[PDB]
Amino acid sequence: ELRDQQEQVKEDMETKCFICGIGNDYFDTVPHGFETHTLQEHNLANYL
Amino acid sequence: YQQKLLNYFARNFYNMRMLALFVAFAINFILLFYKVSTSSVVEGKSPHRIIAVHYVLEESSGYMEPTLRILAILHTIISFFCIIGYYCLKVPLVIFKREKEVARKLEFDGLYITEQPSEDDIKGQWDRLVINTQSFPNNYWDKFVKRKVMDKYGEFYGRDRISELLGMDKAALDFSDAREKKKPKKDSSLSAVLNSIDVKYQMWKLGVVFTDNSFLYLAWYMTMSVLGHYNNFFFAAHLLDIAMGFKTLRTILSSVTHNGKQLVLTVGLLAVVVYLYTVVAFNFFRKFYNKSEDGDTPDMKCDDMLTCYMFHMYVGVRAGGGIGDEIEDPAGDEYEIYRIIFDITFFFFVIVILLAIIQGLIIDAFGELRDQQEQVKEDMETKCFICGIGNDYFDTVPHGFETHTLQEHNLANYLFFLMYLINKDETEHTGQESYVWKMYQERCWEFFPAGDCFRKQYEDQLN
Amino acid sequence: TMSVLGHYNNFFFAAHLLDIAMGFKTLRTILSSVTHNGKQLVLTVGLLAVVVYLYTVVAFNFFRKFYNKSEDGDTPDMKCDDMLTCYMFHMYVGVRAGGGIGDEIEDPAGDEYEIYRIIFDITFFFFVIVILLAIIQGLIIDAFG
Amino acid sequence: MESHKHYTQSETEFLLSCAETDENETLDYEEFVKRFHEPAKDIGFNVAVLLTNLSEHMPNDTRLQTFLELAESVLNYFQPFLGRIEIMGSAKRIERVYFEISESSRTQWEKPQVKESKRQFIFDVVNEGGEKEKMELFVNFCEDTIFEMQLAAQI
Ligand SMILES: [Zn+2]
Ligand SMILES: [Zn+2]
Repeated sequence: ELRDQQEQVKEDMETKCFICGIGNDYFDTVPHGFETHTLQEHNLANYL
Repeated sequence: YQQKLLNYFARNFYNMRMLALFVAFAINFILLFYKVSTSSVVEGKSPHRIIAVHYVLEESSGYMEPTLRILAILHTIISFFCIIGYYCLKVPLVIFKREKEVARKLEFDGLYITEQPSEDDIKGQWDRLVINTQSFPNNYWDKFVKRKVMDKYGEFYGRDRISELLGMDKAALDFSDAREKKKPKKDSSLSAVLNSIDVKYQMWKLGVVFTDNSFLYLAWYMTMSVLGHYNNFFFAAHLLDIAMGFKTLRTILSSVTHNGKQLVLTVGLLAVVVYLYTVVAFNFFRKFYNKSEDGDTPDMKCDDMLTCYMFHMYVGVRAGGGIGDEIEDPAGDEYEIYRIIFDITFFFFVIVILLAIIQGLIIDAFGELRDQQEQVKEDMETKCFICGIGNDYFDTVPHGFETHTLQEHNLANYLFFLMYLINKDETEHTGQESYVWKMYQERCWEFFPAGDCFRKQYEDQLN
Repeated sequence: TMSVLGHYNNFFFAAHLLDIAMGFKTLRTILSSVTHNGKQLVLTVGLLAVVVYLYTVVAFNFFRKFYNKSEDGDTPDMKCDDMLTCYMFHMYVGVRAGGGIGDEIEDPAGDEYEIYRIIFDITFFFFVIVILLAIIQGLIIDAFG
Repeated sequence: MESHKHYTQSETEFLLSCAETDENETLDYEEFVKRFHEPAKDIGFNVAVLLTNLSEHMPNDTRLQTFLELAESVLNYFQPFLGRIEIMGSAKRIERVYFEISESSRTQWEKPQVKESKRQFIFDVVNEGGEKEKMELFVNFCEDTIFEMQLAAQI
C-alpha cells in the first residue's frame, strides 16, 4: 500500500498540473509545453 | 600473428567464461571424494599433529588425482584467457565513455578551465592527467576538441595557459623548409625500437581498467584460481560465478539485492532489541540462566554481560519460540508472571514480527520489479518513443501506429543516420545533412521531432 | 499402464489419485501458482544445494572435530570425517532443523574456535533457513498476484 | 543462367555478348567487380531514392504509379538499404531524410548482444524518466552502440 501510494502521487504529478489541472496533452502541442507551463507560468515557488 | 590471436581471444570471451564455469563444476564434483586417514600415524601419541590430512581414495579407480591436477592447470590457463579477452573486448568501451565524458566537459562546461573541481570526484580529479597527453582523443573519434576549445576559451583566458595545459606548444605550426618531410621509420617488425608510446596515457588507462569493477572481479577470479594450486579446496570459491552468469539467476537474486539496504537495518534492529532483552535479563532474571546439567555439576551460567548477550543472540533467535525454550521453567517463583511476559513479548517481537519484515521485503521486491516491467511495456505499447503523439491519432488509418513506429520514426533508422553523418566528409554533406550535423556538433537536439510528424503537419490530403 | 498394473499389485491403484489435479478447474487454478514459477523454484533449490556445499567445505576443513554424533562419548565414535558423508549430513539435518546446523552439533564450550563457530552457525541459519525459504515462499505469492 | 533472366537476346544473350574478357572460351569473376559492382549500387540507389521521394510527396497521381509498378523490382531490391527519418527542417517544417544503410551495420544490430543493450536502455529511460535528458540519453546510447559495432567489425 505504501509503494502504491508513492506511485500514485508520482503519476499524478507527472500527469496533471497542480494549479489548473489542464493536463499535459493540451500543453505538449508546443515542444516542452508542459515543462514550460510547470516551470514558468504556474509555479508553486512563484505562488509562494 | 599477435593481432590475430588477440582478435580470436576477444571473439570467444563468453565461450571461455562458460567453459571455465563447467571445468570449475567438474573440479568441485571431483572434490566430493575426499577422506581423512586414521590409525595412529607415525606422529607420537592427544597428539599435537598426527593429522595426515587428506587423500583422494577413489571408488575402484585411479584416474581422479591426475584429472584434478590437469583440470586445475587447465582452469588457470582458461581464466587467464578470460582476462585477456576482457581487456581485448570490453576495455575500449569504458575508455571511450571516459574520453567522451571528459571531452564534452572540457568543450561545453570548462571543467579544467573555469571550474577546477574540488577534492571530491576522485575520478574527475584523475581525469586531469589525460588532458595534457598527445593521444587524448584515442577512441572518441573526434580529434578537433583540442583545436575547438581554443576558439571558445582562448581569447577570454589567454592562449599560453590553455596551450600549456593541453600540450601542443607551438606558435603557428608554420613550417620553414620541408619540416623534415619523410624518412624510413625506426620502428619496424621484430621489435626494432618500439618506443613511440605515451607512458602518461598508458598509466591513466591502466588506472581506469584497474579501478573497473568487472576487472576487479576477474582479478579475484585469478587469485582464487592460482590459490587453488596451493590448496585444491580453494576451487570451491569459483562456484559463485553462476550468480552473474545466468539471467534468470540474476533475476532471482535481484529480489534480495533490491532491498539489501533495508535488510541490514532490520538485522540491526534485531540486534538492538536482543540487547535490550539481555539488559533486562541480566538485571532481573539472572538466576534462571543455569545451563549446567542435572544440578550437581559445576554451574555454568551467564552471570555477565557479553556472555549473556552472545547467549541470547546464539540461542533465542534460532529456537522457534524465543528464549523460553532454553531456560529453567518458573515453577512457583515470585517472578513467574514477569518472566512469562518476558518470554511471550520476546517471542512475539523477535521471532514473529522481525522475521515477517525480513520475509516481506523480498515479496515487495518481486512485486516492484514485475510492476516496473509492466509499466515499461505499457508505455512502449501506448506512446511513440520519439514524438510521443499517441496511438489514438495514428490509428485512424489502419495499422497507423505500427506504420509510424516501423517506417516514419524508428530507433534503428535514427541510429543509422548518426553513423551515416559521422562517416561522411563535410564536403559531401547536403543541406539537410549539414543542418543536422551542425546541431549535433553544438548539441541542440531540436531537430528531433516533438509533438509533430509528417502526417500531423501535412495530411495526406493537403490541409 | 497403472490400471493394468493394479491387478498385479493393488497398491498401484493409488497412482490414479493424481487425476484430481487435471480434473478440476479450481484445483488447476491452485496448482498454476506453483507451475507459474516452477522454472525458478528448481534454481532456488540449486542455490540452496550450492550454499550448503560451501558450508560443508568450511566445516570439513575446520570444524571436523565437532561433528561427533556418537552417544554419551564412550561409544564407537560415528562422525562425518569425510566429504560426501558430511555433505549428506548437512543436506539431511541442517535444513530440516529450524535453526540451522547448530542444533545438532556439540556446543562450543570454551574452545579456541568458539567465535568462528558462532558466526558459522548464525550465518548458516540466516542465509539458508531464513532467506532462501523466503524466496521459495514469495515466488508463489508473486504468481498469485 | 536458369533462375530469373528469361531466354531472350535482350536478356540472356546480352550477358554473353557483354562477357568478352578473353577469346579462350573462358570467363573470370573479375567482370563482376569491373562492371556493375560499384556503379550498379551507386546510380541505382540514387534513382530509387528519387523515385521513393517523388512517390511519397506526389500522392493520388496516376502517371507516377506506372513508374512505380515498373520500378517495383529495383525498389524491392533497395528496400533493405533505404532509410527514412523525420527532422525539423530549416524552414521550420517537418521534412523526411533518405540515406544509405550499409549491410554490415544492419547485420551487427541484429546480433543478440546489441539487442539486449537496446532492451535495457529502454528499461532505464522509462523508469528513471526525463524531460530534456531523454533525447540526450538517446544520443548517448547511440554513440556507445556505434562504437560497439565498429569495434565488432574488427573480428
Ligand atoms: Zn497550470
Ligand atoms: Zn513518432
